[PDB]
Amino acid sequence: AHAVKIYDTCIGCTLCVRACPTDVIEMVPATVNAAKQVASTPRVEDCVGCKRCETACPTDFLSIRVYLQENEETQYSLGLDLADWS
Amino acid sequence: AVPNTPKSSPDTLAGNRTEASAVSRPYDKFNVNYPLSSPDQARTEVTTKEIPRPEDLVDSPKFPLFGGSANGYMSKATRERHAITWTAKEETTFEMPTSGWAMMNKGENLCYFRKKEQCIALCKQLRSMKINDVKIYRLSKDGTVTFLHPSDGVFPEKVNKGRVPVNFRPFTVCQNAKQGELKFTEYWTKPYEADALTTLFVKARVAAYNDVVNLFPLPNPKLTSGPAEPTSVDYDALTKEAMEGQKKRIEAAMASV
Amino acid sequence: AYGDGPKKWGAVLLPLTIFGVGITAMGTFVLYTFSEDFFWAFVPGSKRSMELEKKKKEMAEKYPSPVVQHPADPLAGLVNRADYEKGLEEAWDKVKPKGSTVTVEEKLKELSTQNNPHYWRNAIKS
Amino acid sequence: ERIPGGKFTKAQGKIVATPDEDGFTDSEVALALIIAAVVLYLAIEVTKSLFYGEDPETTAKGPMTPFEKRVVEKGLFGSRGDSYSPFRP
Amino acid sequence: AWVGPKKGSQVRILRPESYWFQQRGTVVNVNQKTNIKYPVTVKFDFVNYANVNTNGFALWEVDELKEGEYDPDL
Amino acid sequence: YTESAQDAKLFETVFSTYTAEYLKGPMYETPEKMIGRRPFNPGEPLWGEDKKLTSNVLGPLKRVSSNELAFLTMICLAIGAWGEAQFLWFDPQFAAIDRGEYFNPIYIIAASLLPVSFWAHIACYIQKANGK
Amino acid sequence: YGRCATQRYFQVLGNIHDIELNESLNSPQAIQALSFGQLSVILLWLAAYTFHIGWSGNFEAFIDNPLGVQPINHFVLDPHYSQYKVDTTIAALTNHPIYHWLMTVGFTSNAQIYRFTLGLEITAAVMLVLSLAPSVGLLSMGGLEVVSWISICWAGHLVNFAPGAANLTNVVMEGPGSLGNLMNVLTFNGGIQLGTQALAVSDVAHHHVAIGIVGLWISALLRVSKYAWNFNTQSSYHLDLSLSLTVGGILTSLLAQQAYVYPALSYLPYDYLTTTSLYVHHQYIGAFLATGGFVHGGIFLVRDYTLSNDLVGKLLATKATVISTLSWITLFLGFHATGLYMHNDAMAAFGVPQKQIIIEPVFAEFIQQVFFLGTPVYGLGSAAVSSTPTLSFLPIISGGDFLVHHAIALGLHTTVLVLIKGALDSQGSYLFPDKQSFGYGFACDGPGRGGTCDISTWDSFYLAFFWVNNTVAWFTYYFHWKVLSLWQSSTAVFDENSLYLMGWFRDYLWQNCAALLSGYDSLGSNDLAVWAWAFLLAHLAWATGFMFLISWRGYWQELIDTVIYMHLKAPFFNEIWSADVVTPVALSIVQARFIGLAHYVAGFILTYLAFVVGATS
Ligand code: CLA
Ligand code: CLA
Ligand code: CLA
Ligand code: CLA
Ligand SMILES: CC1=C(/C=C/C(C)=C/C=C/C(C)=C/C=C/C=C(C)/C=C/C=C(C)/C=C/C2=C(C)CCCC2(C)C)C(C)(C)CCC1
Ligand SMILES: CC1=C(/C=C/C(C)=C/C=C/C(C)=C/C=C/C=C(C)/C=C/C=C(C)/C=C/C2=C(C)CCCC2(C)C)C(C)(C)CCC1
Ligand SMILES: CC1=C(C/C=C(\C)CCC[C@H](C)CCC[C@H](C)CCCC(C)C)C(=O)c2ccccc2C1=O
Ligand code: SF4
Ligand code: SF4
Repeated sequence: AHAVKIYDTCIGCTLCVRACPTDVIEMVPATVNAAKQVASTPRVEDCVGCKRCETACPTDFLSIRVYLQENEETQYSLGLDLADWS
Repeated sequence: AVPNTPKSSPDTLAGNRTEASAVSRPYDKFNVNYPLSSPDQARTEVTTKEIPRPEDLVDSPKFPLFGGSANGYMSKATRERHAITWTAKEETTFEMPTSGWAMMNKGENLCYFRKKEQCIALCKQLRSMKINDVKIYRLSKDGTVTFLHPSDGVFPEKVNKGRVPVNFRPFTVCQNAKQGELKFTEYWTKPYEADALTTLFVKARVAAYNDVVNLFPLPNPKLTSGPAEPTSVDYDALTKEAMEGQKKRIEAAMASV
Repeated sequence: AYGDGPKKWGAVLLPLTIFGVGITAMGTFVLYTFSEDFFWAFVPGSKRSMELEKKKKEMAEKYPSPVVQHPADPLAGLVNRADYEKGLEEAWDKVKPKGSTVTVEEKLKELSTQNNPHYWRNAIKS
Repeated sequence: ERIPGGKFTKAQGKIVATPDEDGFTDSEVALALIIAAVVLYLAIEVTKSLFYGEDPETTAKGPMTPFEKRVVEKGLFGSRGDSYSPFRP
Repeated sequence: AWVGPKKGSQVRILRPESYWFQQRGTVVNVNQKTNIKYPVTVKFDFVNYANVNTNGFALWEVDELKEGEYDPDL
Repeated sequence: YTESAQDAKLFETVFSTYTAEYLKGPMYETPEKMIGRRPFNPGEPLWGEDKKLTSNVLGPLKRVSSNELAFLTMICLAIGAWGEAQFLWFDPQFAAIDRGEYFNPIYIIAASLLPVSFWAHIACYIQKANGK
Repeated sequence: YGRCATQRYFQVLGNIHDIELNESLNSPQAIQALSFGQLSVILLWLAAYTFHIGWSGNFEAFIDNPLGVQPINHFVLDPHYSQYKVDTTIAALTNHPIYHWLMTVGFTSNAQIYRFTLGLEITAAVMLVLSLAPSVGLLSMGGLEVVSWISICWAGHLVNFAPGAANLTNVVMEGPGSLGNLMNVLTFNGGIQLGTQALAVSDVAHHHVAIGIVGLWISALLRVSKYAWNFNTQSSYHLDLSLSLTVGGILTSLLAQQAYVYPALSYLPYDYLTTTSLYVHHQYIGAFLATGGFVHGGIFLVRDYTLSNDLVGKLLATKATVISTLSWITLFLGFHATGLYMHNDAMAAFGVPQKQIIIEPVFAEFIQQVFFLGTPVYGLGSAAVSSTPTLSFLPIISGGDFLVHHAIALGLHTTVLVLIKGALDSQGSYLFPDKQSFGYGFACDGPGRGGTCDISTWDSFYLAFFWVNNTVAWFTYYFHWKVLSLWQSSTAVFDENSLYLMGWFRDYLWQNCAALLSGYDSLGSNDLAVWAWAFLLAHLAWATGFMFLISWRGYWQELIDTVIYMHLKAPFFNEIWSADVVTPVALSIVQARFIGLAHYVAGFILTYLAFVVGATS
C-alpha cells in the first residue's frame, strides 16, 4: 500500500480529491488554511500510486505526497484486473 | 458452458486464496474502519439483499442496456466485485469503464466491475452528466458488502463533519526527518511515517552531535572481568561540569529566543 | 588416452550437474516461492520476521547489554526523560507567549500522536 | 586435429600439444570430488545458517569472550562503529 | 494592526524547498488570521515546474525587502 | 487563548533548541557519543569554542615543550636532509649497489627522519601556540 | 501459498543482498561471514581453473616450450558436436594467464597443480567454517597489517621458487653472505628481464617483501594517527564500502596498465590474446569498482548521512558548482574531440589527409621522454640516451593518441558528472526537493511537474553505467588497436588512420572481424565458430536490452493483461490456472531499467570478448 501523506501546506483546493481515480483523498475540516478544509487519505489501501493527486496540487511543492512502496504491493495498488488475491 | 467458462466454481478455482494472502502478503490488510476515517462515523451497513453478488443476478431490471464485452471482470477466476448503484433521470448512453457503450435505465441502475478504479471512473463520468447518489459498493468472496465512495454520504470533494484527518503531517514536506537521522529506528526507510515529535527530536539530535565542544564523551563500559582501571580522568567532575555547561547553554539559548 | 578421464567422468556428471542440478534448483525455487518463508526477511510483516523481532525484543529485555545501543525510539535514549520534559516545561514557561494556555505535556502528546492506520505495524492490529 | 582460425595462430605456429596421458588419473579426481563434497556440506551448513539469520539468543545469551569484552570496551577492530572495513587501519 | 509583509512589497523566499528559494516575489495578500500557518501569498514572475507562480508562505519563510536594498537583476 | 500558528512555530523552535542543547550533555547516552566515535575523548578537549587546537591533539607528547619540539624537528630535519643528500647525490647508494656492496644503513636511518621532522614541527607550533 | 506477483521476484532479488534491510543477519559479523563465503566461492573458482588445467591440460608441455605450445583450459565434451567438430576440437584453449602464473610461481608438474586444487578446496572449506561462526572475535581478522603480512608471505613463496633459488646460499643458517647471494632471490633490476620477457621473479619477491614491510609501517602510522585525533564520526557500511571499491578500482586499473607495460608472468607478452584479454578484463573490473564506489557513496548520502559542516556538507552546499563545472568540462571535451574527429573524417574523405587537425600530444611526449624513455625518441624535454637502459613495453605515442586520450577524458569526466550529480541530488533538486525520504532507488515521481522520469539516484547509476561501458570501450579499442599495430608491425596504419573515425571503423573493427566471421560458414567450421556464435548471442542480448530500455512498462502491462485473459479463457487450463498464484505482472520500472542495462552490458562484454578473441587469436 503506497503511503500517501498530507502536509500543512495544503490549502483546501479539493483538486487532489477530484484527481484520484480510486477515492483515496478526502476533505476534512481543519483550522490551518483559509479554506478551513484539508485533504486526508483515509483509504490509502485503494491508492494505485498514479500520482494524479500530485499533478493537481497547486502549492510550491506537493502538499500531498505519494510514497511508492514496491515491497508492499497489493492487488489494489497493482491495479490487478484478472487476478484476485482476496 | 464448460468451454466458455471453467466448470468449477470460483471458490474451487480460488483454492486457498485466503490463508495464503495472509501469508504471502501479511502487510495487505485494511484498517479497522476501511471506508471511513473515524470509528464514530455512522458506518452505514448494507447486505447481499441490497446489492447481491453478480453471479446471483441474471437479467436484472437494474442492469443498464449493455451488450456484454470481453473486457469485463473474470468470472470464476476472480471473486472480488465492485458495484455501482446510481439513479438516472433519463435513458442516455454512457461509456463503460471497460470500453464499449451501455445505455442507462430510466430509474435505478446497477453495474458490476472488478476494480474500484473502473467504478470511480464511471462515477466521474456520471457526475459530469449531472447525476447524484452514485453509490459504489465492494463485493467480497463470501458476499460481505462494503459501502464505498460516498462513504459518509457526502462526496469527498465536499468537506463534511465527523471526518477525522488521516495521514496528516503537521509540517512541510521537506521538514521530514532524513533517513540518516532516523537510522536504526523503525522509520529508517520510511521517514514520512515518523511522528512530528520523533522528527523534531532527531533533527535536534543531529545538531547536538555537531557541537563536540560541548558533547559528552560518554565513558566506556566496564566489560572486562578485572578490576576497574584507575585511569587519570574523574568522570564525576566531568559530569558535574557538563551539568553546569548544559544549564548555562540552555539558559543562553532560551535568552536568545 | 587423453580423451579418457573427462569422457567418463563427464558422461556421469555433466548430465547430473546440468540437468539434475539445474532442474532441481528450478523446482526447489518454485517450491520456495510457495513456501511460507518465501523471502521472509524482505516481506514486511512476515511470520518468521515478526517472530524474530519479538524474540529479539525478549532477549533485549531479558539480557540487558552493558554497552549502549542505538535506541529504536530516539527519545528512549534519555536516561531521565522526566528531567528532559521538566526542563522543556521550565524553558517554555520562560518563553511562553503571555499567559498562554498551552502546556508542554499536551504539546508532546499532540506531536507524538499520529493517525497513520495504513502504515504497517498498524495494519497488523499492532 | 584443429582447423586454425586467427592470423596470429597461423603466423606464430603455436601447436596445441595434447598430453600423452590424462594428468589426474581417476583416483585423485575421486579425492578432489570427496573434498568438494565436504566443502558442499559446509556450504549447505552456511546457507542454512545465513537464510534463517542469526538467532537472537546467541550474542545475547552466550557471554562475550574476554577478547571480545575488552575489544568492545576499548572500541577496537571495527567496534565503536557501524562498519565492516576489513582494511581498517 | 497589520502583521507580515506589506501588500505589493518584494520579499525573498526563505523556504529551502520552494522553487523560488532565495529568489524574489511580490506579496499579493497576507491573511490577517492567527490560525493560518501560511498566510503570505506571494506571486513570482517565474512559474515552477507545475506552471504555477503563486504560493502561500509562512511569516518566517519570507524576508521583506526594501524598495532599493535588493538586486533588480535577480 | 486561540493559539497562533506563529505560536506553534515558536514552540517547535523552543523544543528544537532545548533538545539540541540537552542531548549534548550526559543525559542522552547514544552510541554516537561513545568515546572514539563523535566526542572529544574525556579529559582531552582537542579545541575550544574558537577552533584552536589544544595540546591534547598531540597524544603521548602532549606536554613536551615547544622548545624541545623545535629542537627535535630541527635535528630531525638536519639529519634527514644529510641522509637524503648522502643517499641520492653525494656518495649515491644505488650506485654503491651497482658496485656490488650493500647500502650504508646510516644514510637510510638518517633519511627516515624527514617526515618525523615534518610532524614534529607541526606539533612544535601547536605547543607554541598553546603556551607550552 | 505464494499469492504474490512476479514483481515479488524482481523486487526482492534486487535487494536480496541488501543485508542492512535484512533485519535477521544485520550485524557486521554477518557481513564478515558473507565476505568469508564470497572468498570461499573465489577459492572454489580458482580451484575449478587449476583442476581443469591439471586434469586436461598441457602445463607439463607448456613449461618445456612456453612459446611453441597453446595452453589448454579444459576438455570439451559437448554432445551437440558433430563427429567432425569432435575430431576438429582438441580441448577448450586458454584465454587467461593461469599457465603463465603457475609457471612463474614455480609450478613444474601436474602433481603440484593437483595439490594446489586440493589446497584451494581445503581453504574454501576453512572459509565456510569461518562463515559458520560470525563473531566479534572474527572481526579482528583483517586490516592493512594482515594484507601486508599476506604480501610478505607471498614474497617468501616467490623467494622459495625463484629461478636463482638453487644458487641461493641459506641466509638464515649461513648468514646473509655476499650481496650476490641475496641477488639470487632479491633483485631490483627494473623492467623486462629479456628471455621470459617479464619481470624477474626475484624482482616480484623483493617488491612484495618491501610492500609488506612498508604496509606494516603505514598501518602503524595510521593507527597512531588514530591515537590522537580519534574521530569515527561517520561510520557506515556504505562509506567504507565506497572507500574500498574506489581504492580497488584504482588498484585494478593500475594493475591493467602496469601488467601490460611491466608483465610479471614469464613468456606472457609472446601470447597476444591473453595479454589483450588481461588488460581489457582488468580495466573493466577497475571501472566497475570505481562506479561501485560512487554508487555506495550515493547510498551513504541517501540513507546513512546526517548533514553537518563537514567535508560532505561542504560538497553538498556547492553541488551546483561541481555539477556545472563538470558539465562544462564534458561539453568542452566532447565538442572538441568530436569536432576534431569529424574534421579529420572530412579531410580524409575529401582526399586531403594533410589538412587534418593533428594536435601532437606534446605534454605526454614530454613526460615520456623526460621521465620514462632511455633513448631520444621524440627529442623534446630531453635527448639524453641511457648508458644502461631497462626494458619494458611502453607504447610510443603519436598524433591520434592525443584525440583518443581526450575521448578518454571526456568519458571519465562524463561518468563522474553523472555519478556525482546523482549522488549530490539524492539530497534533493528543485524538481524533487524531498529525495531524502524516497530511498536510493524508485521509479519516478509521476508525470506531474512536467515529468520525473529517471529522477532517482539509482537511475543516475543506470545512466552512468552506459558511460562507464562506453569509456572502457573507447580506451580498450585504443589499447587493442595500438597493440595490434605493434604486433603486426604496422605502427603507421594506426598513427595515421586513428586520426579519423572511419579509420577506427575500417582498419580496426571491419578489418579485425574478417577471421571471426569465418568461424563457421557453408564451407565448414573452425575453432573460431564458438566465438562467432558468441558474437551473435551477445548482439542478441544487447538488442534485448534495447527492448527493455526503449519500451516501458504500461504497454507491456496491458499486453500481459491480455495474455492473462487468453490463458484464463483458454480450454483445459482455466480449471488449473486462475492467475492467483504468482500473478504475471509486467516488470516494475526500476526492474525493467536494471534488466535492460544488464542485457546491454552483457552483450557489451560478450561482444567485445568474442571480438578480442577473434582478432588476437
Ligand atoms: C566454478 C566452479 C566450476 C565450474 C563452473 C566447473 C565447470 C565444469 N566442470 Mg568442474 N570441477 C570444479 C569446479 C568447477 N567446474 C572443481 C572444484 C572440481 C573438483 C572436485 C571439479 C571437478 C570436475 C569433474 C570431475 C568434472 C567436471 C566437469 C565440468 C564441466 C561440466 C559440468 C559438470 O559436470 O561439473 C561437475 C563438477 C563437479 C561435480 C564438482 C563441483 C564443482 C565445484 C566444487 C562447485 C563450485 C561452486 C561455485 C563456488 C559456484 C557456486 C555458486 C553457483 C550456485 C552459481 C564444466 C566445464 C566434467 C567435465 O569436464 O565433463 C565434460 C567432469 O567430469 N568438473
Ligand atoms: C564488494 C563490492 C560490493 C558490495 C559488497 C555491494 C553490496 C551491495 N550493493 Mg553494490 N555495487 C558494486 C559493488 C558492491 N556492492 C559495484 C561495483 C557496483 C557498480 C556496478 C554496484 C552497484 C550497485 C547498485 C546500483 C545498487 C547496489 C546495491 C547494493 C546492496 C544490495 C545488493 C543487492 O541486493 O543487489 C542485487 C544483486 C543482483 C540483482 C545481482 C544481479 C545478477 C547479475 C546481473 C546476473 C547477470 C550475469 C549473467 C550470468 C550474465 C549472463 C550472460 C549471458 C550472455 C548469458 C548491497 C549492500 C543496491 C542498493 O544498495 O540499493 C539500496 C543498488 O541499488 N550496488
Ligand atoms: C553518440 C551518442 C551520444 C552522444 C554524442 C552523447 C553526447 C552527450 N552526452 Mg550522452 N548518452 C548516450 C549517448 C550519447 N551522448 C547514451 C546512449 C546514454 C545512456 C542513456 C547517455 C547518457 C548520458 C548522461 C547520463 C549524460 C550524458 C551527457 C552528454 C553530454 C556530455 C557533454 C559533451 O560531450 O558534449 C559534447 C556534445 C556532443 C559531442 C554532441 C554533438 C555536438 C556536435 C554535433 C559535435 C561538435 C560539432 C562542432 C564542434 C560544432 C560546430 C559549431 C559551429 C560550427 C556551428 C553530450 C551532449 C552528460 C551531459 O549532458 O552533461 C553536459 C550527462 O550527464 N549522456
Ligand atoms: C577541460 C579541458 C581539458 C582536459 C580535461 C584535457 C585533458 C587532457 N589533455 Mg588536454 N588540452 C586542452 C584541454 C583539456 N585537456 C586544451 C584547451 C589544449 C590546447 C589545444 C590541450 C592540449 C593538450 C596537449 C598538447 C596534450 C594534452 C593532453 C591531455 C591528457 C593528459 C593530461 C594533460 O596533458 O593535461 C593538459 C591539461 C591542460 C593543459 C589544462 C587545460 C584546461 C583548461 C582550463 C582548458 C582551457 C584552456 C584554454 C583554452 C587555454 C587558452 C590559451 C590562451 C589563453 C593563450 C588529458 C586527457 C596530453 C595528451 O594527449 O596525452 C596523450 C598532451 O600531450 N592536452
Ligand atoms: C557447471 C557447474 C555449476 C553450474 C551449474 C549451473 C549453472 C547449472 C544450470 C543449469 C541450467 C540453467 C539448465 C537449464 C536447462 C534448460 C534446458 C535443458 C532447456 C531445454 C529446452 C529444450 C531442450 C527445448 C528447446 C526448444 C524449445 C522449447 C522451442 C525452441 C526450439 C527448441 C527445440 C530448442 C556450478 C558453478 C554451480 C558448480 C558445479 C559446476
Ligand atoms: C559520491 C560522493 C561520495 C563518493 C565519492 C567518491 C567515490 C570519491 C572517489 C574519489 C577517487 C576515486 C579519488 C581518486 C584519486 C586519485 C588520485 C588523486 C591519484 C592521483 C595521481 C596522480 C595525480 C599522478 C599522476 C601522474 C602519473 C602517475 C603519471 C602521469 C603523470 C602524472 C604526474 C600526472 C561520498 C559519499 C564519499 C561523498 C559525497 C559524494
Ligand atoms: C518484454 C517486457 C516485459 C515482459 C517480460 C517479462 C514479463 C519477463 C519475462 C519472463 C521470462 C520469459 C521468464 C518467464 C518465467 C520462466 C519460466 C522462468 C521463471 C523463473 C522464476 C521461477 C524465478 C515487461 O514486463 C516490461 C516491463 C517494463 C518495461 C519493459 C518491459 C518489456 O520490454
Ligand atoms: S490539491 Fe494540494 S493544496 Fe489543494 S486540497 Fe489537495 S492537497 Fe491540499
Ligand atoms: S496516487 Fe492516484 S490513487 Fe493514489 S492517492 Fe494519488 S490520485 Fe489517488
